Amino acid sequence: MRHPLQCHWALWYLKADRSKDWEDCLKQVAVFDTVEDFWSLYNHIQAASGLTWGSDYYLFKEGIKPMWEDENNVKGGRWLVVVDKQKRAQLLDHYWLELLMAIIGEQFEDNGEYICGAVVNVRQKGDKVSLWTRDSLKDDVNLRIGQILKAKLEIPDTEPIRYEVHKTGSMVKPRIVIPS
Amino acid sequence: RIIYDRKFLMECR
Ligand SMILES: CN(C)c1nc(=O)c2c([nH]1)N([C@@H]1O[C@H](COP(=O)(O)OP(=O)(O)O)[C@@H](O)[C@H]1O)CN2C
Repeated sequence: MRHPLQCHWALWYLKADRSKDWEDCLKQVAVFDTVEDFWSLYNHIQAASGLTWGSDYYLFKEGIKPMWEDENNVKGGRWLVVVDKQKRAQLLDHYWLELLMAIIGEQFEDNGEYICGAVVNVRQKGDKVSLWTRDSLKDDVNLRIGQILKAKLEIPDTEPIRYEVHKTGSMVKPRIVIPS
Repeated sequence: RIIYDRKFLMECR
């Protein structure tokens, strides 16, 4: 018997391609709903740290497209974790895998309905691991999600994480920062 | 709810 997950999750991959449109580089890799199928995927796909500059992975609840425009994300936001260029060889894959296990294993308590999915952006200037939630104004819920994320990933206080609306005249401040 | 902690997810791998 495979161990069933609370819901179905889809893995997406975007390969950087200066030729074509952003939305056309986005491919859904697989959908899974058991722990065993999660691992069969994870074990055979390339490590985040191995990706070429401009590539991303997304892990989103089935039926949520990993875009700002999707109805599930339109009023939402993200906890953002920047990974120092210098420390990425030791933190990038660890951060990403811990976040995936925390989400599929439903580790966000009574707040799991607010989680849309996770994103890793692999970049030259520095990688980013993010957790997308469906409502940017649910401050209590968002703060709590952030505290658990920080804990799961063992992010120290010297490295703030921030919650921001999905990105006119003014640079938008983050809604929440930890440590505050 | 179905909940798996990291230790458990590991032993399945
Ligand atoms: C509907 N639509 C076009 C559209 N819809 C989208 O939902 C969407 C885009 N476009 N994205 C494109 O990637 C850049 C962000 O990259 P990044 O977040 O990796 O940040 P950097 O590349 O490090 O600046 C965005 O500037 C955008 O061009 C991203 N994205 C989510």
